[PDB]
Amino acid sequence: GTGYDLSASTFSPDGRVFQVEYAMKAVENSSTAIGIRCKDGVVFGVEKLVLSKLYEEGSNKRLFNVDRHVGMAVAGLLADARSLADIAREEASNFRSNFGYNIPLKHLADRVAMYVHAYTLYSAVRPFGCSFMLGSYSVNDGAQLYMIDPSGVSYGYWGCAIGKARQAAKTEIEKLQMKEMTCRDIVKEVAKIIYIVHDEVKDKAFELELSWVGELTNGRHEIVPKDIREEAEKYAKESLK
Amino acid sequence: MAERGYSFSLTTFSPSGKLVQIEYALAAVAGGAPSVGIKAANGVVLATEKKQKSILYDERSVHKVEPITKHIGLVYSGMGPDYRVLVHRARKLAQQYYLVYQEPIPTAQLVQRVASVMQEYTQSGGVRPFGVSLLICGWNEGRPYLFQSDPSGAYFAWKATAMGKNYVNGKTFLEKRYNEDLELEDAIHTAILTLKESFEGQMTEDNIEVGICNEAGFRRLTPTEVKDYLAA
Amino acid sequence: PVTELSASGPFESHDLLRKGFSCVKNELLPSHPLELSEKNFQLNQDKMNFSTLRNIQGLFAPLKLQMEFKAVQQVQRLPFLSSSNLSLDVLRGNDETIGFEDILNDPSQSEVMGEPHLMVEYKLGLL
Amino acid sequence: MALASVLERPLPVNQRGFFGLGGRADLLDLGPGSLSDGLSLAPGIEMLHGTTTLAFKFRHGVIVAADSRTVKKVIEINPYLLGTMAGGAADCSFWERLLARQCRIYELRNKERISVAAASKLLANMVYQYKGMGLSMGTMICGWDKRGPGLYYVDSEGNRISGATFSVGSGSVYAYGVMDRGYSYDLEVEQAYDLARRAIYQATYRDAYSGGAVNLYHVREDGWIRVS
Amino acid sequence: SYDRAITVFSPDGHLFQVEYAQEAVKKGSTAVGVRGRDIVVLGVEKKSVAKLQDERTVRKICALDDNVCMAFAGLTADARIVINRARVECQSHRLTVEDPVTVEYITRYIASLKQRYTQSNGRRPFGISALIVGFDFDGTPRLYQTDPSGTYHAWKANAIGRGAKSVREFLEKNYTDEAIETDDLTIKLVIKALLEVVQSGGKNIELAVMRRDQSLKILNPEEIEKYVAEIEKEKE
Amino acid sequence: MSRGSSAGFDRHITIFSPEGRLYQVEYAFKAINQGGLTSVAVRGKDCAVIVTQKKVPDKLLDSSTVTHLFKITENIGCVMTGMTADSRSQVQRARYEAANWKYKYGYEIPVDMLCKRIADISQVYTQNAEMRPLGCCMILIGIDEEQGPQVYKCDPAGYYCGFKATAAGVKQTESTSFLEKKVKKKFDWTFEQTVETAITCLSTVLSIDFKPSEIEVGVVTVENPKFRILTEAEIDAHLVALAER
Amino acid sequence: VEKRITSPLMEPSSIEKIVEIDAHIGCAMSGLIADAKTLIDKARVETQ
Amino acid sequence: MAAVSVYAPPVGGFSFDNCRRNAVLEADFAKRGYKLPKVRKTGTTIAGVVYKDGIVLGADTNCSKIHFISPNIYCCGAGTAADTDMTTQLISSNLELHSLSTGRLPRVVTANRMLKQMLFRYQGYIGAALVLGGVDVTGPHLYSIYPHGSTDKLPYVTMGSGSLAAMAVFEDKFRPDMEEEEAKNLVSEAIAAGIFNNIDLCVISKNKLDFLRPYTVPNKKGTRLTTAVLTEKITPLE
Amino acid sequence: RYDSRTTIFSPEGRLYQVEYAMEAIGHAGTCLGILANDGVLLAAERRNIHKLLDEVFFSEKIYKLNEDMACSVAGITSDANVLTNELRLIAQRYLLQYQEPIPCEQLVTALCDIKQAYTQFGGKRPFGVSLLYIGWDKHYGFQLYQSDPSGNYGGWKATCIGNNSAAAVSMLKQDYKEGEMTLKSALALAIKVLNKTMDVSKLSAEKVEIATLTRENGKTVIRVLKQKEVEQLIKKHEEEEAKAER
Amino acid sequence: YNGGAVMAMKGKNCVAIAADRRFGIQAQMVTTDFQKIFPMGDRLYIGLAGLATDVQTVAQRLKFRLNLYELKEGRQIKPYTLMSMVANLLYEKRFGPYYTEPVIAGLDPKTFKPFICSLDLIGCPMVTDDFVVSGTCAEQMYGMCESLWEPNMDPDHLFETISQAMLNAVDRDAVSGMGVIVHIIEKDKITTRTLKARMD
Repeated sequence: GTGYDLSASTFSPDGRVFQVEYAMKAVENSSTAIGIRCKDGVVFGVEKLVLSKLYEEGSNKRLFNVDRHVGMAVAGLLADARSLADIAREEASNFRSNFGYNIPLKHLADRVAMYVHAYTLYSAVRPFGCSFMLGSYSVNDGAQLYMIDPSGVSYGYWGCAIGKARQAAKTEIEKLQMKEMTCRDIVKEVAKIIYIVHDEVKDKAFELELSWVGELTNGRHEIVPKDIREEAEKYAKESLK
Repeated sequence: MAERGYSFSLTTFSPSGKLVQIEYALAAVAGGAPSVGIKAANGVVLATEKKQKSILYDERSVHKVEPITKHIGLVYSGMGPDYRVLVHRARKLAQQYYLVYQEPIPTAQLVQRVASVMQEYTQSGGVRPFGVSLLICGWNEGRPYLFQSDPSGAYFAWKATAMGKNYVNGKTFLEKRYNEDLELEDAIHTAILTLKESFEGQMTEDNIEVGICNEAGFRRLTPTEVKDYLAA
Repeated sequence: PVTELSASGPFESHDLLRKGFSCVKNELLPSHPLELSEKNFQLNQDKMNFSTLRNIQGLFAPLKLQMEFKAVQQVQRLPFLSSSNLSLDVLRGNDETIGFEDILNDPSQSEVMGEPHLMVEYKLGLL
Repeated sequence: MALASVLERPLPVNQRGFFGLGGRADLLDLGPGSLSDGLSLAPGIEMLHGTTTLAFKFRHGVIVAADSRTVKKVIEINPYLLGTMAGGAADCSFWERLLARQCRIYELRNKERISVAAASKLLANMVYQYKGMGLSMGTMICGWDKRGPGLYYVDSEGNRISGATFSVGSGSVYAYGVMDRGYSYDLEVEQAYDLARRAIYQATYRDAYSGGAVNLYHVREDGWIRVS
Repeated sequence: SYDRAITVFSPDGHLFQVEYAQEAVKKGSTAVGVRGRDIVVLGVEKKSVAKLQDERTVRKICALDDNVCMAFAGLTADARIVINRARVECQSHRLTVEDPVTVEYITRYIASLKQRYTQSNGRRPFGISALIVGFDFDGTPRLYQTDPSGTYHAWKANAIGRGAKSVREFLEKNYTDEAIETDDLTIKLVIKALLEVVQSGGKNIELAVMRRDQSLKILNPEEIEKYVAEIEKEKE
Repeated sequence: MSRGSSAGFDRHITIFSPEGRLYQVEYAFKAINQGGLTSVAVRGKDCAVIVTQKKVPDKLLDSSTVTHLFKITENIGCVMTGMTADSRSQVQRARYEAANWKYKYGYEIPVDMLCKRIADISQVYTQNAEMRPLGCCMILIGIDEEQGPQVYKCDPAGYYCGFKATAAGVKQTESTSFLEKKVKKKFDWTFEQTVETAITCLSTVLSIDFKPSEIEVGVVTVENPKFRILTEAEIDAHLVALAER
Repeated sequence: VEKRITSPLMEPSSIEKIVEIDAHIGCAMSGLIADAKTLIDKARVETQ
Repeated sequence: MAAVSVYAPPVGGFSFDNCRRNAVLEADFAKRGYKLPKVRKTGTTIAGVVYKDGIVLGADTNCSKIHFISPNIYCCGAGTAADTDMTTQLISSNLELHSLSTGRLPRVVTANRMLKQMLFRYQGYIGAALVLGGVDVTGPHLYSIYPHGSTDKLPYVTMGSGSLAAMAVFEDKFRPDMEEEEAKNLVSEAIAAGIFNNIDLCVISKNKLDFLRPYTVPNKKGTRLTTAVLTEKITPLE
Repeated sequence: RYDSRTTIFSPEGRLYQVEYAMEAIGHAGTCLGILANDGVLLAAERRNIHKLLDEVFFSEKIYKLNEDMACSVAGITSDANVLTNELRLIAQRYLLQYQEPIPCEQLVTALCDIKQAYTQFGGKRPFGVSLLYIGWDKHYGFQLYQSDPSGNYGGWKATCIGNNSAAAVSMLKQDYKEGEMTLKSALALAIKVLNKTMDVSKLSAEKVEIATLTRENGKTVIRVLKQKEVEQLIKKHEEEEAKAER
Repeated sequence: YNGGAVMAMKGKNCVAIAADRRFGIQAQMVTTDFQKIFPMGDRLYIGLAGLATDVQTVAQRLKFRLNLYELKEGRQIKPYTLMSMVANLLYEKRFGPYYTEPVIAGLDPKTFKPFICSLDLIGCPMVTDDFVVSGTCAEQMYGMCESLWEPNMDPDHLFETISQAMLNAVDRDAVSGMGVIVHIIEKDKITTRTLKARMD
């Protein structure tokens, strides 16, 4: 779509806005994040790539805490992902301030997705080149997993993968009967899937970034504790061979 | 057809002084559905062809012949949304005139104010002209009025005119059959005939729209009245 | 007693012939209770609408409304000539209401208008 | 973010902290000790006050004289321009410091010194802007320019009077009297009269608070001097 | 790296749009200004006069205040805008400081206005250059010149417009202290400089003098023809 | 992207072509087909029905979040066709405008007035150089007070019109021909007949025998004016009743 | 600084490339004069 | 002409000059007994009831206090005369725009909202106390809007100077679902009890009003209804 | 260097968009103005001369601005409508502030400042209108001005704008006698010129509108000649041309 | 300060508008003797009683608006339309009014039917068909006008009646230096008479 693709306000002769399509390819530029929704929570896992041995462990995190109950796993440009994390945090805090309770995850996903869309509309700003997943747990709502992409389209998922290897990871997630698993077995399987789709030669020396929100954290988003992450990584390694 | 970019900017004259983006907006009017206005001796007629020509249209919904006040009415040929936005503006301008002067706005005053809005849209840049040319029919001071305002914002007072598709042939037809002493009924007959000139097949009361303006005020003919006029 | 004399730095310069007759002594307490309520009415109505949109729908809603308002207000007429605000009214919803700003003290016949270049380059923030 | 920035409101919704018809609004009003210091353009009921002053023009200059001493009664605007105090001390000091700032900027731009008419007019404008707001000034601008010796009385009420003899204060009525003068007095004879006039104020008082000598002055062509 | 934008440097370091505005100046009618001892003179050529024209309406010498005057070369509409802004500024300065504008003050203001329009490539520079003569409040005659970029200098004699170079060469060779002794010699020197580019002289010449403590006086064609006749007599 | 207008007769929204055509608006109309879904709305004697395809091409995707039928007001529902994010944003705008109407005028917005407001906004988008049309179509349904069922169709050009039956999407022309043929014969379909008509149009122009999970149906009725989205059991009942006949 | 007087008819005191910002600071200029004088006036006003 | 003192373009609306000048001037004149001009008031009894299929609005008379807002909505006003006039004219033109776009004859709640929000906007400084009443597809509706922006939807309402006597008569003799004659006589009787120490009557009936035909603009008409000398000078013209 | 914007100088100092704006008038109808000793006149060619065009406002081209001034536009008609509205506004603003009618050149100068503002700020098309003003004021008497899209005015004793303005100006310059013009001789010269420059058709008192300005008993009288008088002028010209032939 | 008194009456195809004049007065303070009646047309007049400064401001702004209307519409204004313009201006103050209270008295330039009117300081018009009064002496002006006005008068009876009403209204036994100026508008001419009470 050359000639019709320098602005997010231009339609191709077949009704395609191509800057938005190039922004989604921008998401395909980065390493993979997967999110699996289970019987009692949501588990996130990011194939985080070690840029240098000089970076303090935990830097360049891609698993944010958007609210007490919501966790966000991102892909694409990391600056865009951090700006959208700030927006989602603002939305959750504003809702709580106005209405006095934790924002529903579907409503949060709508607010942030409609922000992303608003950037896909003008010549003055460019579309976000970042895609992300939200995941929550409430006793009165169950587990919930949402993915927003650069075009502003948010759906609800049972298992999602965003990034470079989203297709291979999606093939690997489909083998899981996640509707009848707890967060622990899902953590082990998430580590396995992250290890499977990692390209050991092109990319090099990644580190797992696991996170859950569930009833094992009482509806509170958290990093998977160090020992459970060690067990998951050991399972993932031993399964690879 | 890109004359050195003289073709794509609204605020650039061409070396010959033309503004060839306001005459491309006049090609949107000349590619719209035909309209006719005939100023008889005791009234004006506004007949147009409906684009909503199939059976699946609610015909209590959207109309091409609209009233501005009790005594002023519009038809257009061109781009329908632009017409709607200008119609609501014309209604507001008429009500502001009433609120200030306690008298219904004259047809010429309304035409002037609407034309000033259109002219504004032909001079800035980053904006686009209007793709409609209006026909305004009115009755003031015991005297009919027929005006036409084109996308440039330049209005004309007519005795009879034709817009939209096939309007040069329509005007030639109107010249041979218009006389000043025409009565409103013969004007309705002539307007329906001029529409029938450039029309795509059989003409029903449900694929043309007619609105008249006489002493009693502007009124859109019902499909039964148009059916009766077509039967003669 | 308003305090605020930027007086730390009351170095600002004014054009004496163009300032007219300004009386900061009385520019702290409006002349009428309704003076500012009417001066800033479209401003306050926009702020109320953006606030309800923000609180119900999110950041995107006021941002898109403000972006549309900014866009239409920019393909306009140079400030020494009256504009119609046709698209801005369609966006704000005033295309079918007449207020008292519309019929009283008509802007189209101002009784006073400045120099073209001075009014254009004041809108541009140049003073 | 980029959209709110392209918008350039800034309005308290397109920001952070908005939770109703306003809320915390990026710091519930809390801000910083300024965003800009000075060196750039940017309930206490016990202000201070003044007492007695003369000033006459001349053939050889302009002569200010004040009721002795401590406290300050004559502001030293710059080497070539003087001014007295009456009313609020802060008002006189601040507004003529601003005047000296204007005078120096003028000299830098135009490479010649400001005239006394222009200086007094600038001061009169600055204090006329806040007329009726409680400013209390009674200054008396004197100097020497290309037009000769200059003497102006500039007031916080918008007054700006040119004259060849002025007097402000308590002994003003007795000091304007005793002002039997001539435009061609010798310099010594001029110092004589200003001494005698502040004296004919204090012939009913003596050295003390706002009392002492005469804090005399003298605006020569090449700048003023302090006679005694 | 080119022209076509006001605020773009070329790789050599040139802002060409401002230089093309100065090209616009170099097509206008020649304006000559000579600073005398107690008179300051301005002279503009009346290039291609039409017989059916009210010449009062196409004059290129204007009064800004009672002590300052100005002739221009360039686009006349821009000049009208700049002149009227300068007039308002003269009165406003009098309101601010009570003193008449020095000729440098109003030259500086005019240059600052032109310089404001040389920024912001959404605006267009003023295609005029001005010759601002006058007398300061202490009586010193002045002659300044501004150009479209916002740059002003003080001169003894000057020419702007088409044929400014020939006239400026003539002025350099002919402006001495013995050409300035009287008011008449200053007037005749301006007329002689203008006769270096004006064909059929006298009827294409618009003189206006300003003596100290006096207002601008436009010389009518009769006085100008008398001065030209004196010049031809002095030619012998 | 920064700013400016693209030069070309079909490359900016505010450029006419020599024939006076705004080609970016027509390209938005082609953007309606981006999605590959068709919507049918049918007006009956006392009900209005919107029926749309429900394609969920992902085992992993929670299918209860995929929907194109939206509730604007309590009594107006719409089916959105076109780009998904644009559809959801135009639904958000319609919701806001309807709430404002109720605020200003004290009574709930009609269907024609809601599509008129949305089409006014769309016209503003087509005339200005900073914005672009939305690549979506809105088909609104409601029961008015004294007119009856209403189906209205806004579109990317700012055009709107009321219908007795309408279609949007890929098979808009085939469905329009089908519904024209149906409406010529008889039109006072009770409530079941309107649902059968909408489902038959969709399942004929697509030549697909439907499952209750491949189709969405939202209805209003004169006796129950509130917008309602049928459950899978209700759609399956309609489909089995259509199959037995 | 090098003055580069263009004409003998031009007052040299008006083309000064060294100006005074304050009694203890002076500037030397090279380049575009109209911009230079804006920066010079900023310096002067800032010192005051 | 290009005034030098104008930077921004003027706007429209109420002016609020003369405010401080009038304050000083009214304080000064009142200290000397000079009697500046005053505004006209229209305090008279206005009353209205809802009968079975319509409303009846009534007022005193020599004037006309029953305003027109719509073919189906009418209004009576008490308070400042100019304020009721301008208020009802503005809302009538707004309802004409509304109906002309919608193609439906207006709703009484729309008029009530417009009136109450306009009267709330001007913080009671527009002295229009109204008795609004009309008939829509919903039925007969009677409101009473007050100058500060507060309404009250009622079966019967009275305003003006004899409001207490007329309200007493209504509480005595009002019944739900009266006939047109019964309600007309009751409104006239309440007004008369409010005046004694003619009567206008507006009857908007449901069966005189078609809510299915498209709205068309109505036609309007208008309102508002010895010693010896020594002639020092005369000057005929023309 | 090029001609896409009004805010760009070519490398010889030409503002090409303004020159193109000024090229639009050469298409428009011929407007002619002549100054006499006892009045001023405006002779304008009725360009819109179609059969079905209605009988219109007292003049198509001639507009009244004051009690004392009239104008006559040539160029884009919608820009002209905007500009004449603003002319009338400017004049009433002067009258409101000074309680005296605006002098003619001050009105011309104000409108030309508006036009120049549109030739100076980018993203605004200049006005493709050249106006022709006639008036009377207590300072200079009867005056005739001209204005062009660049906001560039000048006062004339006889000028023409529009189609064939150059031939008309040559003819006026050859035949206008300065000082010895009366309104009848100015009308004869107007008919003669407006005849020889409207050679697309034969002159008739339906393709020309003439408005004269005079002073009668202390009031200005702007009068648009009736159709039965322009015919008499045309007959006088035709008989004169017959006599001057043979 | 005395605001003044302006009156208007209808006759048969003729109107009269009158105001007091203050022949002999050396008063001070705010202006007293001002011009009150302004021709707004060929046969249309407006009288303005009240504060002199606001009378002048209202007259000047009204002439602004009227001149613009007559140029745009190319027709001579009608008396009722002038009433509505005056009301719109007066009301656009409303919160801070002009202390003026007009009367319009004119002849319609189609059938030359008399029109008279009187507004208040915020512009609520009262259109009567017999007489109007406006000023600080409206009570006795009204009494005298009711006692003297007769239907279908002629120019001379109109002049006599309006003069008598003004004189015996501002009377207070103090017609000394009190004048009356009377314009009689008819289809053909306008006759202005300035008159004094015979007592002096």
